Amino acid sequence: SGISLDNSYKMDYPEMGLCIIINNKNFHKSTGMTSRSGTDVDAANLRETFRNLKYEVRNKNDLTREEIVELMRDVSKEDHSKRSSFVCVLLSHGEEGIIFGTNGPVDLKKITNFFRGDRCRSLTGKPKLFIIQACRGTELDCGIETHKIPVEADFLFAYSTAPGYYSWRNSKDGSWFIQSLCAMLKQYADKLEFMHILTRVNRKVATEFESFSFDATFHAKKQIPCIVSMLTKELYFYHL
Amino acid sequence: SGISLDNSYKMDYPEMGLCIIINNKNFHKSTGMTSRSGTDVDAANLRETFRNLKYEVRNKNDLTREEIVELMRDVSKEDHSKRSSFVCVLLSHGEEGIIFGTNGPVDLKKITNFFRGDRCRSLTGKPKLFIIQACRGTELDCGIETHKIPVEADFLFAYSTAPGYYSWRNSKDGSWFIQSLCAMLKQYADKLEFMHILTRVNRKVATEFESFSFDATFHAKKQIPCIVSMLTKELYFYHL
Amino acid sequence: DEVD
Amino acid sequence: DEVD
Repeated sequence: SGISLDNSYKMDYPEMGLCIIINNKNFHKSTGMTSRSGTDVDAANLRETFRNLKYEVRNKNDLTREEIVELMRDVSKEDHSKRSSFVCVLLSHGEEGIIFGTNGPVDLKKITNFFRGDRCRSLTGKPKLFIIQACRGTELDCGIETHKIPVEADFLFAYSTAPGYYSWRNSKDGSWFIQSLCAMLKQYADKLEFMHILTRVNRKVATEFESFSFDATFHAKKQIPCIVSMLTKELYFYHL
Repeated sequence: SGISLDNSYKMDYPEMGLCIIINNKNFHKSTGMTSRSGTDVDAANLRETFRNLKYEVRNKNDLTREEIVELMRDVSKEDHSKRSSFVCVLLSHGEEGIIFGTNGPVDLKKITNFFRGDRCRSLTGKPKLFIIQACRGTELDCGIETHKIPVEADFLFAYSTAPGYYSWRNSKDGSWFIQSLCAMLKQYADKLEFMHILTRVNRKVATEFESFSFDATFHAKKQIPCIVSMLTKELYFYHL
Repeated sequence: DEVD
Repeated sequence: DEVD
């Protein structure tokens, strides 16, 4: 045939793949962690957004750390041969490298390891996307007035906030990042490559949001999400 | 005039900006760190590559941790009003969040803080690129057979390797990442957006390189670079 | 507005 | 081949 190019992930398998959404709102009292008001808005938006991208969406609410681990183990052991990609959305409390089950923390590394090129072979060479609405620390942004492929390859982490920083959630509108992510997927998924979509998300979050708090420490703060790509190809959600 | 779009950084200022290259090859004996054979190949390639992108390139060799800090402080205090962007290339030993001066470590955070939106105002809203050839840990990849804008916004970190992992340098060809980065900038800088160039770099490194060592622990290993973007716009090195 |  |  004519000359071929290898710049873009094959996204025309029979299925787009799984979108696993882990929505942690209510935490065991013993943990001392607050309820995450507004997260259901996020979970609902995410479900609809990925539904229209033709992902097989599975929502799971209020999972323990043990339940998160076993869910990810089990999902990694499914046959993904007929699926183009894998998406996992985590919505919870967190710290750098860590997300919280209802009863305690899970290392992000433990979660993603199940999907390593060598440990989940039906996803080898396919984009594995991890979208994470969770704190990565306690810093606040004051803003300023204007043999073959690596086992860690083909992962993308779309973090809601910069390393070390709090991430902002609005109890009525949902989180800044998830709001903006869904809006930009809705508007551009049939147009832009995914990194270019994620860049629009960065700018929306950075420009359009600023915290209001009665507490001076947490008032007038800003947020910039953080795209971390080990993808080896461009990712378009559409095909021919 | 006609309708306008705000999707791409303005790269048609009188100057592209500085490209600061810090090439650390020889380390104080007391540190116990090895010489980084091949790094001069990297420094030379980087100089030429960024020279053709019209960056004002400044190469500095074998800087102490004190010298790195004062250089970055001073560069951040220059007037960048007429410059489109800022680039800093770090070539050294490292660990997660850390790079080495000849006589000891510097926190990466200390270095980038000088260029925060609120601390370097002539670069506010302009892309600040940090390209880093250095280890981020000691893991090896065995591979598998096939008020206004956030102060942390508008930064891009192009890491040579994944979080926690060693980064590979060839004593004769130079580092895998810098080799591939220069090649892809040479070939695509007049064509692709920067993230799309960095993705080609990921794939080149991931597919075309594998370590050879007499030591089984370090033999047959692979590497995937790590793009970390807080950019808010697309970045093309060319303009109208 | 709250933090996660 | 060496590590950094």
